[PDB]
Amino acid sequence: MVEMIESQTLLLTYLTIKMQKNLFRLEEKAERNLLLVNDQKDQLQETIHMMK
Amino acid sequence: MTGGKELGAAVELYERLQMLSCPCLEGVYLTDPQSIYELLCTPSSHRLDILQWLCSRIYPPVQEQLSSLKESQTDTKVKEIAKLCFDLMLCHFDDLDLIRGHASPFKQISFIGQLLDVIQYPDTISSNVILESLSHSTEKNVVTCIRENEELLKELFSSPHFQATLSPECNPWPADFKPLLNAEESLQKRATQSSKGKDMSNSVEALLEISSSLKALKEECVDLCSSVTDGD
Amino acid sequence: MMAANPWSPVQPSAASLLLEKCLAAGVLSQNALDQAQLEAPCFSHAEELQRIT
Amino acid sequence: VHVTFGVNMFDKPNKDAFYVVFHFLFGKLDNVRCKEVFRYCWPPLDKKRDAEFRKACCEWLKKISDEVGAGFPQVVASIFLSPGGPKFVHLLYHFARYVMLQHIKRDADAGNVFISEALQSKIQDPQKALARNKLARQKYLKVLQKENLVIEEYQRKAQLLIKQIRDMRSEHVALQNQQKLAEKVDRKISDKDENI
Repeated sequence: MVEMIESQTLLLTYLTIKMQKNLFRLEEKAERNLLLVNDQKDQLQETIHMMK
Repeated sequence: MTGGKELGAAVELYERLQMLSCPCLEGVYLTDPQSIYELLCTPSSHRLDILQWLCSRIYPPVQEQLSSLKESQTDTKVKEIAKLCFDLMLCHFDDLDLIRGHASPFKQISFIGQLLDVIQYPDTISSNVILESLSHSTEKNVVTCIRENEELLKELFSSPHFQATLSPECNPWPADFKPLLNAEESLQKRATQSSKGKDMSNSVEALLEISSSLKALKEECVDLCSSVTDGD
Repeated sequence: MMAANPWSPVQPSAASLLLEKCLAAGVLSQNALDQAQLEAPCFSHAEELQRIT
Repeated sequence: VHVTFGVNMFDKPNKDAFYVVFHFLFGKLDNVRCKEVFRYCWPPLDKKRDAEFRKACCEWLKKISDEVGAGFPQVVASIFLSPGGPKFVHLLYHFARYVMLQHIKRDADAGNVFISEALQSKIQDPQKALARNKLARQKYLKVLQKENLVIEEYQRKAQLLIKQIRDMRSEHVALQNQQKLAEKVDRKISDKDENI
């Protein structure tokens, strides 16, 4: 039983680490994808202010 | 700047220590985030005996072991706490200076949060189950948790979503945005050249000057602010 | 082919279609996700730029 | 239709699940050395390639049985002649545990590498094993809950900007046509401050 629960611990912690490394990679480019669209927001909103 | 997030997270961990009824806060009524941050982040016995209470909440057999160790054996308490936190997958067994309080505050905060998480909240206060014989409780609780874990792992792993959670990707972006999102080597230069904690400050600074100038011009132009609508 | 509607709502995560399932199967309970909440605000420098704009 | 998998696949001698699952575990362990060591025997369709594949699996797993030593089920080439029953299962369990540890030693952070040595520590107390195990289960749930928050909030913040930049892309075009009405009228700018 002690080797059985420590086989469940290894399954859980392996999955957590597999998620962390792939999820941080999604979050890293998700912020850059939002920043690349706020660049487009800022200049367009400012151009519209001059044209107003 | 920076340490304002470490001050705020010290209050999170301190209110959670009160909710979880830490006896090492009995009468210790701090209301200053700096004093709260120093209680959780400075090298003190007060903090080390809090870490011992957190260790005793998670793993009660350490409480006999750490109460066998005196004031003059505190650097032995530090090593058995670090050795427990290594067995618990929280730090290295030589991470003694996280246990003392000489590590960077965000590391101490992240470590204390990973202790307070495992100390499940008292939501259904089952008054009698506090001290009935642990030697005829522990094996039941291990078998019930092994069963919960077999059921939970067998029913997580029955989901078709169970490789997507482990390899996540997302795209909200439609075709009319993809020319921008492909322009990486031109536009990411701007996104790295912004000075951020400066840019935010100078933006509020100019907004205050222009607001003051616009206020003063309206406190001069009072006759011109009179609603004489019949101009024509 | 079919096409996606550009006005489709937020699509559920691979996590929700695993959590909802484990709650409906009783192998989790809400009280064990509540005692596992994690308020780390996402994309906070994309907000830092938006607030300047 | 010809190769049974799942839990019970090794309750009987099963060469084709043995070929697949061992090439897989070597291929997730070391994808380059798998593509070399099995290069001449993969797939093991014949009676020579069956012997070469079983040799190569036994010699890599004996290295793991010498490298992990007392933590590993002693590798003997007879096990692969008729691959099945609980002595084949037990070797495959410790092989899978070794490949998962060889991912924790690769896919944890530079500060978190010690979690491999912790999961190499076979705790013998059922209380500290239960405490370690709850902590592992709750760390899994906390990352699974933030997977929703990242996937959902990326959609929330993007769909807002996908509207705002489409709205402004039309208001710009209204203004850029109103402008081209005034461009016809004003040719009396230099007159203004004199005539004031």
